[PDB]
Amino acid sequence: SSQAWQPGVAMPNLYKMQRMLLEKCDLQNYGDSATLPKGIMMNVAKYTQLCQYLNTLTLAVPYNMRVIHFGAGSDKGVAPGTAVLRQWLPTGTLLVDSDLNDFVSDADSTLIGDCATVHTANKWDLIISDMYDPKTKNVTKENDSKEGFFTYICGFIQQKLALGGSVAIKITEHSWNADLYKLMGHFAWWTAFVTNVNASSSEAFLIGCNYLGKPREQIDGYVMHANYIFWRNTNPIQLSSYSLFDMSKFPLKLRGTAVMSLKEGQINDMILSLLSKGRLIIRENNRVVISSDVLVN
Amino acid sequence: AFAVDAAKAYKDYLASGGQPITNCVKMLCTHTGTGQAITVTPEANMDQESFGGASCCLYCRCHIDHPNPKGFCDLKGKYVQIPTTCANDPVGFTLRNTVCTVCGMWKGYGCSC
Ligand SMILES: C[S@@+](CC[C@H](N)C(=O)[O-])C[C@H]1O[C@@H](n2cnc3c(N)ncnc32)[C@H](O)[C@@H]1O
Ligand SMILES: [Zn+2]
Repeated sequence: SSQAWQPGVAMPNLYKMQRMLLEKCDLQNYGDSATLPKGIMMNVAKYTQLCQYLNTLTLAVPYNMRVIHFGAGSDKGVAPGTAVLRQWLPTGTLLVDSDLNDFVSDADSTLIGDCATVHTANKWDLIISDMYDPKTKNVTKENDSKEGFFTYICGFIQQKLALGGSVAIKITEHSWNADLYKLMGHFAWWTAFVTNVNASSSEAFLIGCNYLGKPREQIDGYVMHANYIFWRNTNPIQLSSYSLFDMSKFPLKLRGTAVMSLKEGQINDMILSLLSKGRLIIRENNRVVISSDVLVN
Repeated sequence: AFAVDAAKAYKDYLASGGQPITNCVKMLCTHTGTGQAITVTPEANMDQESFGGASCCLYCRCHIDHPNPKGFCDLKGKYVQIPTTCANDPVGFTLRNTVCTVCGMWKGYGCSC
């Protein structure tokens, strides 16, 4: 029997513990395609499977949840992933959108420009990034840890993610960052999730579940990305869109997670344990204010 | 007195045989929903498709001001249900049709008042 009825496949724990050297990625199923339901675009399918997978973790879901979505624009000028996020998230969830280029979106607010121009006053409960630069897919250069928007994402997580909050960040064979992997060790749980509908690609979502302040595990990011490529190279994932046909349990369960503003070494071992089970968010609940920097001539 | 009439321009482009605005965002759902026209979450019944609202506003898609004093889009952030037989032109369908203000359904495609 199969993972073909799952939304996707998560990196098994034994692969996280290896010490592999980086290899070229060579997917057995490179040219396969799932058969999408009629008229459904790949990005809708892909975000739906990510959300179906997130439904199985211990996400903190407060009242007045705050979600920010980077890399939300598409080359068609609409935002299919944030339409899926808005469908998944409880009604009334505050959802902010951003992309390099102009696009039309269902978010409550949209910032256009380089993510490095984006500032927010407050902390967030859930950060989704689909940011990707296709020019990183070059097989004639050594595959090194990438900077660019990954430097911003790492800083944004460390400064603007509430304790207890969660993260899902798109990576690929060539689009990755060693510090992002090291940051996954500051969550109560982490994985690399491959959606079944796009399993012919080296794309995965790095998912960090329940942010703690501190390193829980020490993770070497260069080794961990090598472990990820090794996993993908030796475990063909069958392309599948089966999970897209059962949406009866899709919306994220509204759990009313408690929100508290603690400070400093008020973070008891009891507090950390509540964070780790998805039962606590630590941040303020002021107004949400955002802005982008505008450079003048 | 001058104002750009984007709705009329689109209606006439369609009558001339233009390819309707593409890439409206069709959602996955159970197709067991209330069937109402514009909703907070996808509500298509067995004879409807649900679309993300912003990707079906002419004004939104064309980067044109919305036609009312306080430029407000009643589609953005919502989901719009389109009969499957019209779902090749969701932008057109929402322009040319009206929501029953008591029923919630499209007049002519659901309101039974
Ligand atoms: C494949 S697309 C995302 C597709 C989109 N999420 C969807 O729902 O279909 C990758 C996006 O990342 C954005 N991006 C890449 N680098 C960026 C940067 N430094 N800052 C902001 N956005 C960036 C690109 O503009 C592009 O729209
Ligand atoms: Zn009626």
